[PDB]
Amino acid sequence: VETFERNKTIFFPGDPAERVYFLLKGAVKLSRVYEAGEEITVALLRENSVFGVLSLLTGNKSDRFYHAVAFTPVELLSAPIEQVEQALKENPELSMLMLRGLSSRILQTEMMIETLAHRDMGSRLVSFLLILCRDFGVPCADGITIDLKLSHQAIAEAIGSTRVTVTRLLGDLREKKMISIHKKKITVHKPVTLSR
DNA sequence: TGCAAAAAACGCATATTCTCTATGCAAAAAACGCATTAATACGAGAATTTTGTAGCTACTTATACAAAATTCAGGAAAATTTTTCTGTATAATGGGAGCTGTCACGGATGCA
Repeated sequence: VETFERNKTIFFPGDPAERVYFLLKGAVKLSRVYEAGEEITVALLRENSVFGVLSLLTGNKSDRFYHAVAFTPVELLSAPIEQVEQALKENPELSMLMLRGLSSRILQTEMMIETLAHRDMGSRLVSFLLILCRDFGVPCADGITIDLKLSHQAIAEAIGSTRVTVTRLLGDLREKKMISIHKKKITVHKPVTLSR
């Protein structure tokens, strides 16, 4: 079942990602692209949604122009336009799910979309951490734990910080012990805290 | 089977007369004018007022030292398999396997 780790290349320029990526699990992201570039988690998929997104544009040869990779050993299918094909033509069985797919990944980002559009990025970080680091693990070191080990330059890549939102922002959070270098727990003791 | 010929029909004498072509009536449409009212637009007033421009200020980042806390490449033991070397003590005493049906040529020797 289609199952992808980090440090990869999943979409490309031009992809045929039509026949389903069919993402089932990750805790992770659609990096996108286009020309100016920014292959950013310009969407996401954790466990519980599914691709089939620009794969369902003009379809198997649209102008499919993204590129994504994980940090999770993503989980995602072993079939072609069949399980979807049911889902597409023969009914709304997983047709509503097809629509849901967009409303479960595009619209998922849509929320982060009206929120990533803020001045300081710390907000986007706190939001992101409010949903993920908190929930699907236990708020360990100093509170709503980073729910994994990543990097302090994570922000430096997530949003593309320039060794600036790093040590400075970290500094602030080091001052309010809402951080934990150890196993990258880095976090407020309480979810509401930085969520204000 | 030639007509001469008669009576009734079928053709030159008008009543009838009745579709017929022909003007004045009349009734209600219509449209034109008296026109009235109201509404569509001009005049003034000062009110909001957004945009356009300056300086201050907060965020954001350009950059210069380097061993962060972690990755990796050899170095040198084992660990087990495998490899090479050395050794095991009655008697044992000359080796099989086809060539024998090709025609013709060119030296090269042996053999009296």
